[PDB]
Amino acid sequence: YTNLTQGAKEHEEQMGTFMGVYLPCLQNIFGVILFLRLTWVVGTAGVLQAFAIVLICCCCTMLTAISMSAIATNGVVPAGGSYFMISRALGPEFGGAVGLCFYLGTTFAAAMYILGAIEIFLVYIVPRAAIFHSDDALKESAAMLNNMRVYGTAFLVLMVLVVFIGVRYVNKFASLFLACVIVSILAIYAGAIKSSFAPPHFPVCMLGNRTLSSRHIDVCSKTKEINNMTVPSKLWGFFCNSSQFFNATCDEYFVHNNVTSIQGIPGLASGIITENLWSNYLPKGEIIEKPSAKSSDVLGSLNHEYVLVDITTSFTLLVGIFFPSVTGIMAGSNRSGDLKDAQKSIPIGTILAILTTSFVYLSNVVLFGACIEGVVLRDKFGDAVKGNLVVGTLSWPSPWVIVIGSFFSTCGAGLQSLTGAPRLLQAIAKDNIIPFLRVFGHSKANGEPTWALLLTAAIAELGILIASLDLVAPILSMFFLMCYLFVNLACALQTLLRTPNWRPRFRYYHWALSFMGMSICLALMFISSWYYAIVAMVIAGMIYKYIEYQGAEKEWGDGIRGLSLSAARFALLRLEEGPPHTKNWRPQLLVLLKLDEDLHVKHPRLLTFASQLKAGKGLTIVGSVIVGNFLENYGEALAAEQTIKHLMEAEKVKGFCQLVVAAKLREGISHLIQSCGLGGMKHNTVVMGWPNGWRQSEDARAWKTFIGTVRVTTAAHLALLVAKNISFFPSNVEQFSEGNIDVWWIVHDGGMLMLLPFLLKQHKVWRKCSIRIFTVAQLEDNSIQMKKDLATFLYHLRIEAEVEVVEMHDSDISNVRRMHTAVKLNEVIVNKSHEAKLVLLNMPGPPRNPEGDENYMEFLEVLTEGLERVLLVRGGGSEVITIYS
Amino acid sequence: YTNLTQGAKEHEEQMGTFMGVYLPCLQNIFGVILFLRLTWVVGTAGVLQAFAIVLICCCCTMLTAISMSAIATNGVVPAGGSYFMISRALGPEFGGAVGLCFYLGTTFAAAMYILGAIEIFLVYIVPRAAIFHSDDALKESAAMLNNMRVYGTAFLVLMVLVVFIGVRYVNKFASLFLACVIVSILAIYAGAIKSSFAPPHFPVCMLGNRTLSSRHIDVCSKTKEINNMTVPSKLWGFFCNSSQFFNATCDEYFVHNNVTSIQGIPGLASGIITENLWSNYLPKGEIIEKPSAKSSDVLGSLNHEYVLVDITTSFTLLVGIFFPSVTGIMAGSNRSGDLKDAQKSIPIGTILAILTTSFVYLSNVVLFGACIEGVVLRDKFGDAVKGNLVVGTLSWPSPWVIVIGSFFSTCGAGLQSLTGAPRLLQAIAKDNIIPFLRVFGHSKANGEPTWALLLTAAIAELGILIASLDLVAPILSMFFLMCYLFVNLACALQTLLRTPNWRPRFRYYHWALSFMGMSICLALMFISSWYYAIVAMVIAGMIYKYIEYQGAEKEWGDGIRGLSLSAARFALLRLEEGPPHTKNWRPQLLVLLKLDEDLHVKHPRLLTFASQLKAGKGLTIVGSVIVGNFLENYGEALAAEQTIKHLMEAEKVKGFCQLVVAAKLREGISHLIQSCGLGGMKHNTVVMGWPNGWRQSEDARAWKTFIGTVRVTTAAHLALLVAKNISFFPSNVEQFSEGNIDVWWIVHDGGMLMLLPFLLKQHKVWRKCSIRIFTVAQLEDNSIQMKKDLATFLYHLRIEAEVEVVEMHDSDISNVRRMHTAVKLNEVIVNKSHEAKLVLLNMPGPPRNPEGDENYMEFLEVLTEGLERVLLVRGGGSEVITIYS
Ligand SMILES: *[C@@H]1O[C@H](CO)[C@@H](O[C@@H]2O[C@H](CO)[C@@H](O)[C@H](O)[C@H]2NC(C)=O)[C@H](O)[C@H]1NC(C)=O
Ligand SMILES: *[C@@H]1O[C@H](CO)[C@@H](O[C@@H]2O[C@H](CO)[C@@H](O)[C@H](O)[C@H]2NC(C)=O)[C@H](O)[C@H]1NC(C)=O
Ligand SMILES: *[C@@H]1O[C@H](CO)[C@@H](O[C@@H]2O[C@H](CO)[C@@H](O)[C@H](O)[C@H]2NC(C)=O)[C@H](O)[C@H]1NC(C)=O
Ligand SMILES: *[C@@H]1O[C@H](CO)[C@@H](O[C@@H]2O[C@H](CO)[C@@H](O)[C@H](O)[C@H]2NC(C)=O)[C@H](O)[C@H]1NC(C)=O
Ligand SMILES: CCCC[C@]1(C2CCCC2)Cc2cc(OCC(=O)O)c(Cl)c(Cl)c2C1=O
Ligand SMILES: CCCC[C@]1(C2CCCC2)Cc2cc(OCC(=O)O)c(Cl)c(Cl)c2C1=O
Ligand SMILES: *[C@@H]1O[C@H](CO)[C@@H](O)[C@H](O)[C@H]1NC(C)=O
Ligand SMILES: *[C@@H]1O[C@H](CO)[C@@H](O)[C@H](O)[C@H]1NC(C)=O
Ligand SMILES: *[C@@H]1O[C@H](CO)[C@@H](O)[C@H](O)[C@H]1NC(C)=O
Ligand SMILES: *[C@@H]1O[C@H](CO)[C@@H](O)[C@H](O)[C@H]1NC(C)=O
Ligand SMILES: [Cl-]
Ligand SMILES: [Cl-]
Ligand SMILES: [Cl-]
Ligand SMILES: [Cl-]
Ligand SMILES: [K+]
Ligand SMILES: [K+]
Repeated sequence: YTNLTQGAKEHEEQMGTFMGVYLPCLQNIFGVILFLRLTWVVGTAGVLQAFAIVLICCCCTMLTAISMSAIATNGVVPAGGSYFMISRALGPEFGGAVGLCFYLGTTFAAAMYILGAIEIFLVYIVPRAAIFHSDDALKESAAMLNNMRVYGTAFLVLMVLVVFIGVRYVNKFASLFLACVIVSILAIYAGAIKSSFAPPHFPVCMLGNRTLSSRHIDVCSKTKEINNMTVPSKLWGFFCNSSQFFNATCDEYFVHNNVTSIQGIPGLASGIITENLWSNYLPKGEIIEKPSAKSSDVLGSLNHEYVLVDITTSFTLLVGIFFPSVTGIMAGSNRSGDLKDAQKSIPIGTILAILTTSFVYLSNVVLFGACIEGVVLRDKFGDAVKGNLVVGTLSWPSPWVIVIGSFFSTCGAGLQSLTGAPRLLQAIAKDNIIPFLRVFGHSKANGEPTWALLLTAAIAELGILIASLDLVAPILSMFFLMCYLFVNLACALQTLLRTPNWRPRFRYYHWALSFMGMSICLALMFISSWYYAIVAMVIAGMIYKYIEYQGAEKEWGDGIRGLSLSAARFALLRLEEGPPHTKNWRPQLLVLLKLDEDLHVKHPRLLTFASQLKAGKGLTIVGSVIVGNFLENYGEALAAEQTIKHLMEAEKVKGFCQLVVAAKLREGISHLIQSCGLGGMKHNTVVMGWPNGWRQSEDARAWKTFIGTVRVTTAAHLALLVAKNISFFPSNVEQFSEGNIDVWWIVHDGGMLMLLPFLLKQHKVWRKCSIRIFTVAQLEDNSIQMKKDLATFLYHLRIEAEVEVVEMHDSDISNVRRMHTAVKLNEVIVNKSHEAKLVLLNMPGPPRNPEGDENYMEFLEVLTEGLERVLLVRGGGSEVITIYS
Repeated sequence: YTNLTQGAKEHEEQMGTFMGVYLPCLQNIFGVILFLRLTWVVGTAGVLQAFAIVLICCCCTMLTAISMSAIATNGVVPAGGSYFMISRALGPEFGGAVGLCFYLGTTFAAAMYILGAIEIFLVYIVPRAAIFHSDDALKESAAMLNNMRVYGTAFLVLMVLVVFIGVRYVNKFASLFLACVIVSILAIYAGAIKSSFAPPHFPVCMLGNRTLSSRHIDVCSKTKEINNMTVPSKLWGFFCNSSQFFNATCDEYFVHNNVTSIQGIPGLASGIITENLWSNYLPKGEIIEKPSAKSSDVLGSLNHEYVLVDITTSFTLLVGIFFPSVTGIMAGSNRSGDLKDAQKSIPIGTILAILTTSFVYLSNVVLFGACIEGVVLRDKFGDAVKGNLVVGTLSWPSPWVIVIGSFFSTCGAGLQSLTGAPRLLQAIAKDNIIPFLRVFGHSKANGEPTWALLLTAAIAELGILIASLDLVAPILSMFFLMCYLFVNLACALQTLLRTPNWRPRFRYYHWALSFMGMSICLALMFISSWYYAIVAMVIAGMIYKYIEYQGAEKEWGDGIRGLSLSAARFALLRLEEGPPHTKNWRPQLLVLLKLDEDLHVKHPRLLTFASQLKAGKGLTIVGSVIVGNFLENYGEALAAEQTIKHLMEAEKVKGFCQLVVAAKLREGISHLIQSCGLGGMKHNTVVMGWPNGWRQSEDARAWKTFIGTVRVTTAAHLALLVAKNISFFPSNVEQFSEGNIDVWWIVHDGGMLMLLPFLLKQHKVWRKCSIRIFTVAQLEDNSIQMKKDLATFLYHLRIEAEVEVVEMHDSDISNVRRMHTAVKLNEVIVNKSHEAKLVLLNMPGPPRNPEGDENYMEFLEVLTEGLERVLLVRGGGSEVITIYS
């Protein structure tokens, strides 16, 4: 049946939902707190707050189980247990630091089960085998703690021995460890229902209003008839001198107040639940008393026969003591390779097991408060009911059914933790994620860890030397809550950031359920201590960074450099989806720099102007071509790249250089335009300079390369920016004191001609200029309506530019008519935009047949004649600008 | 002299270190806690713990000043105050959420200064102008708090009026606000030194061991001689009935215990400091008593004439009350545009001002405990010294010097906060980083915020309605500590991550000083409340994300997509430094895929084998060439990219596709080899397939393109991997059950031929194979020594491969001799490495002159004849492999 874990030895190498997931999860959730501490949790805090403590802890594990269901429906559910399932779904660095704190929680749970078994042994079975039976004095805790230290060490030593020499017999005894749990739960239900008509007889002796210990007491009368003569009782001797001394010198409060006997279990049909609703938080050392019991109001001495409060108690202390009961939800995955359909079995079996154990916990809170007297619930170790378990007194056939049933339930839960946690630590020693843990993978002939079992014994001996189960249980509650924190955090983080292999195929999963489970784990950690919560999450964060540094060191070769290569890769893969065209166009530049012979930059002011356009943000790529043969020019291309990078730092350009050696200049330019960047991170716009001296020099190749670049750019659906007289453009230390920036918008590309002066004006050079926008009007439309349609187009974006509509005349808006509509258009622009520091206007497209490339180059010379600084702007076709920054 | 801030109106538009930085910083650090609360902080906690409270708070601001010095030595120190200096050095998202919490700390400081002035008014000047002079009853705090609410509202309303109508007169009164501080400090020093030989006379009336209030008491005798007849005193009437009633019915403790009078200031030359060393933490309501004073031991009633403890006190409550005294260190930067050398003045003036104020605070802790009686220090409001300030009683000329001097010191500090914080909120309304704060930039004719001043009045009225200065002072201590947190955090984070424009030009700056200042700010926040510390750092974190989302929305066009483009840009710029060649070689692939006509992939098993080599990690780029003209083939290149991306997902390749249209196939291949990636994130290795059918088909272009790619690859200093018979390579669902991987290492590229089977073996397909390594031995060396030199070369890296040295014979290690040393070498390989599932061997280089390209292609055909799956490996020249993962 195998409620034990797999771990390694089966990751390198039949069951359904019920016997493969549901019953192994149920066995590991049920345990010692239900039988040894839960009546005391209803005794303190009342029924109403103990119902809230159980409900808060159960909602935390249920949300964590939904995140665990999303992990089991991601990949193919590997055959190694829960550690291999979490590590392959959340990657490394979340497999580690979940596996390490689940390991520490299992190692400290094994100490809590061994201490829980020594308590059922030393109380309730043989209160005679105590080594330190000390003097009858004020130290009743110092001799009890040294009794648990000696017996709990010897119990742990014999239990490491069973894990070593025979673990196959721990496997096949799983069916009777589960049967001891189930018949103990069914005995509590049977004996609570029977108390509606036949309650058991367990009397409690009360002296006035105070609860007396029922040990060392034969009769609760203080009178003690024997045979028609009244010798006073043994209870008389504890509050006076010797038992023949009816004469005098009695204790106060005792001379007053009569001695009565109440029922410890009134049953389900009485109204004792109305007395058990509210809380009884008391400091350590106060007498346990009950309301509706009569008491004078005197003040006597403090006897040794009273039942006192064990420790000081609060709401947050009771949360950390109940919480190890709801853990054990990773048990549904530790038989992963032996399931038929593990993708379907693990969510169904785990979630149903949470609903079963939470019903048993929530219905026991109501049944303890409705059947048991409150002064019996409010003392552990059962001094008021003469040394019985309080939950044992409620069960029908005998209290010995629960005492023997919970002794073997706790002996098997400790044996389960002491095989599981070495098998987990050995599986983290492999995958080589933490290299100094290498020695703890030292498997024997058939799995069987050797040095990992020795380390779990020494850490669990820390939690044996720390005795008192009420102190160990908050320590392992912190480790399990920190384990459930990182699972809930990593599940919601990978679906919000679209981690490449994360796609949970499980309905009723949402990221807001994992975030909600992450918030409850944090709240339960900080109400416990908060300064062990700050330290543990700092230590777990440095473990996250240590595994991430080691993973980057063997993925990229270097640790520190590999952390930037991994961050760049994840961000670039996130962009590879398919809506890349933002409805807010921003120019991402590809700057084309020509090189002359001796390999110097011809026009370095293109880099200055590109730095004023981007202002240190966005993407900028500088592209260049060396004409020649690459097999002979690789050393000349490496030194030419250091020249451009030295020049980019001088002109305050923060970007990338891409240089190529090509046999033709036109071929290397066209390949830079279509292949710069790495997918998503690519250019929007090509920037180049005007070919100055194209007409008068020589052979038609300098100005025909220019037309070929305009054609390649618009075929690629990219934007183009051509700067004319780039040697007259200002440097970075010039700063015009006044001036204009004139935009001549002509029926096309309006969104790009208005964004570009607004972007350029927030640089220091162009800061004090004013934007003027001009349109041309032809007779076959109205001029006034077109103006305020443009004023409203600017006023909602607070660009602050002034608008003029230029009324044109007999004109056209052949070839001699194109050189007549460019002469007329030039004299309108120069009449208004001479002395204007920058002019922006549309450039028209090249002709269809490359026959008219010299008529096109003469068109652009005549149109831009007489202007000092011109930027010709051409849109790519799809540039939607909605928000002007 | 101008101790006021600049803010905006001077960022869009003479002083040295002493008058420009040092004196404005000194004025804003000194204030109300020194004169109104510091004697009570030495009264409680003793001298020794109050010396530690002052030292802890002063070390926090000194480390923050060193981080502030690194900010002032980064850029050019802009002319707008401290907000513009922090925003340009730490970027946005740290300028905001520092400016917002510095704004809230200044707004709540203005309420603390107004409440501090009403206390010096209502006590100590006129205890007659109280509106709610209530009944002489148990409510002495409820009527005092409503007196501060009415006067503090009217004081705030008149003080917003002065900021509005005339602020130039607040500027020019700065020299006399500073003079009131300095002569009050010099009066405390003069009167403490004089008490060594001439102490002042301030008596304290004690009834036994208890401190009596000296108000309403004329004589401290209880006897009251007048003229030879003894009418009992007024002190007799407070502990009895009427003042003529020497008869009977006196109060207990009073009938006993005599009435004595002690000196409130014994002076510096006495030994009163030995009584003031230790702490006096008491709950609210207990009588202030002194040791070494005689008292019977009775138990009387609690009178109204005793001096009681004001509130319950602890160490952490006293840290939050002292801490607003050490703030004000941003004052040294608020005159940034008016300095000659602000880069040198701001570190020198700020750090020296911390040393001056911390000396005054640390030497006042010692002088208060050495000159003042402890029961006078332990009560605020001066009931034991008949209504004087306790620090006023120590000053020489009069107590009225400190009472008037600290009244104007606190009236000017409140006026300074109520002009500074509106000028800060108006400067955050500009830069447009938080768009819903747009209305608070509403400057008047000369700066002068209008709606920002109205918002500072309403938030400071929250801290007036919360009266009791001891409650407001922890609230603004949280905002200033959270301001100093993010400055210390952002300073250490940008120098550890190498933010592009962060280079602090200031010696005695280290990142570990900013991290140390970050740790002290966190500790002082969490010992205060911890649940207002968790909430405030969550709110400040969402403000960081809101500004980062808005900055990415206007830098890239889209908010969510722009966050990945910014993360990729910062990581890629971090790699652009200059040691790119890691001494641990890892293959980063550039996969060359040939396309046939109809634009299908010819050899799709290259993608399968590349996915088995990388196993989902690292960088992989798929490169391809369409032969043709790009102006007609841009639509055929867009559909061919969707075919390859659909195929990459089918073969489990996580990487990038780069496709280019070129006029020649050889030209587009050479440009893909030298220009794929974006700088740092680029390929190490070229992977291509063998040209199957090169001999028998047709014209020599299919196998001459292959030799040209081998030449371009080694000229680029890249590694090469050629796969032969790639159609016989296994798919991703094949998984060999047993087999070998044979490595034939021949005097070259040994580190690459041993890393590649080790990387391939951790994929599921090649998992169950065993690695065999073969070397060849020639006669002119020894064979046994070469074997264990190779065994040791593997055993330290636990590769687990077996080694054989193959003894060769008469051989060579022309052209007919190269085709004879390849026939002999082939028959050794096929004799051992047939039936071997993969063979790896070196390929030799192409010949110098492209004349022997067919002799080279025939050499590689003869050498690899008879083997099913071959990988030919050639190193680039610089591949150092030290750690084998
Ligand atoms: C308290 O009362 C008992 C009962 O009378 C006393 O016991 C008697 O003691 C006297 C002398 O000590 C004997 O002569 C009697 O025989 C005793 N009574 C019985 C019934 O045996 C006892 O001594 C008294 N104690 C005190 C301190 O007075
Ligand atoms: C319990 O103590 C009370 C007194 O403290 C005893 O009560 C008196 O008993 C008589 C008759 O039994 C009543 O009439 C009185 O009213 C009772 N007194 C009070 C104050 O109620 C009573 O005897 C003691 N109990 C026993 C069993 O003896
Ligand atoms: C307490 O003592 C004083 C002093 O003797 C009492 O005052 C006297 O009162 C009587 C009558 O009340 C007068 O005749 C005397 O003349 C008073 N003495 C003086 C000196 O005038 C006072 O009455 C006493 N009080 C009590 C309550 O006894
Ligand atoms: C203070 O109270 C004490 C007693 O509580 C008074 O002291 C007695 O005075 C005489 C002489 O003055 C001494 O011999 C005694 O030793 C004192 N008693 C004690 C207990 O010390 C004393 O008179 C009171 N003070 C004044 C000023 O009257
Ligand atoms: C604030 C982070 C402190 C820890 C640190 C590593 C992480 C493993 C041990 C220390 C330091 C560091 C340096 C980096 O690069 C610095 C450059 O470029 O020189 C990068 Cl990218 C990163 Cl993520 C990191 C880190 O997280
Ligand atoms: C863990 C909390 C995350 C909050 C979130 C923003 C932040 C303000 C609004 C939500 C969400 C988010 C989504 C991303 O991309 C997701 C894709 O690609 O679909 C990226 Cl890159 C980033 Cl940094 C982020 C964020 O920080
Ligand atoms: C008490 O003792 C016996 C009963 O065991 C009885 O015979 C005897 O008479 C009783 N004593 C008195 C005084 O009634
Ligand atoms: C009980 O009686 C004995 C008789 O010797 C006496 O010494 C003792 O003090 C008594 N007990 C009390 C508490 O007085
Ligand atoms: C007290 O009063 C005067 C002093 O003012 C003095 O003459 C008179 O004698 C004194 N009384 C006694 C009893 O000494
Ligand atoms: C004081 O004397 C008056 C005389 O009438 C008396 O009523 C009052 O109770 C006395 N004071 C005390 C506290 O007894
Ligand atoms: Cl349990
Ligand atoms: Cl668990
Ligand atoms: Cl101060
Ligand atoms: Cl400050
Ligand atoms: K459990
Ligand atoms: K201050």
